[PDB]
Amino acid sequence: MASMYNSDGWYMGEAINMASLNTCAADLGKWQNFIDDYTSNDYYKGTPYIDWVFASSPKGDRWQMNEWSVSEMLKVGGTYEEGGLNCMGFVWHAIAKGLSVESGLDISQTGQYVPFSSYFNGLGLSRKCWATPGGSGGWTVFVDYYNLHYYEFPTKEEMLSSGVLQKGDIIWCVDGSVGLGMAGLRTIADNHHIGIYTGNGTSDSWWQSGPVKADGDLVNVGTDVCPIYGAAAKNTYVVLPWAKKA
Repeated sequence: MASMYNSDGWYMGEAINMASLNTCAADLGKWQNFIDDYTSNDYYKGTPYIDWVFASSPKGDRWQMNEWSVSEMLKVGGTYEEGGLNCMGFVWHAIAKGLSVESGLDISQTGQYVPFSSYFNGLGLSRKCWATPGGSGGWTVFVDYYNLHYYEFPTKEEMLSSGVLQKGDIIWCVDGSVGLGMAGLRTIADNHHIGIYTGNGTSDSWWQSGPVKADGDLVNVGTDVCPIYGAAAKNTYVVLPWAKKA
């Protein structure tokens, strides 16, 4: 069976709850309902995928188009009409927005409880993402800080046959040009890719901004539900479960 690393630690929902100082419940069912609703409406779908790591402005919240960030957004294909997203920026926004819907708090507050990049805060925009009290940030820092439960899979087939995945889990595709599994994710790389699982436990389905057609294809890109395709040609997988499974 699949061995869970950091087995005595915390699930993603629990970690977010802690980061929020118990202001956000991060309930699995509500997150799943949010995913169903916001994959179907016109808030995210259709937002251009753009090659700026800090892009986090979906069609429904085109916020970076109305601050100094607009210049960087425009260079890489962001638009005033539909905004623009990159992969981590999308997952950050989706989680933050879900927490805002659940709690009634403004997304500007809930985004502070969700990891993104350790350099997003230093960029100097109006919104901030999670950081440690010491000022570090990003996904592997979050995993280590909260001792997050995680799984590693060398193949997509192993992941999808493991019985571990639930809708709402976070999946990282780890660029096989820099490493395998979690160790690979700790290494700076061109093409690690993140998304939110939307399948039934065995189906190949996730919600992401990035490749929608094939592993390694960065021409055919968008913000949508699609199979789990990496930005890299070769991938292994890290799963950060949202909550304990049924």
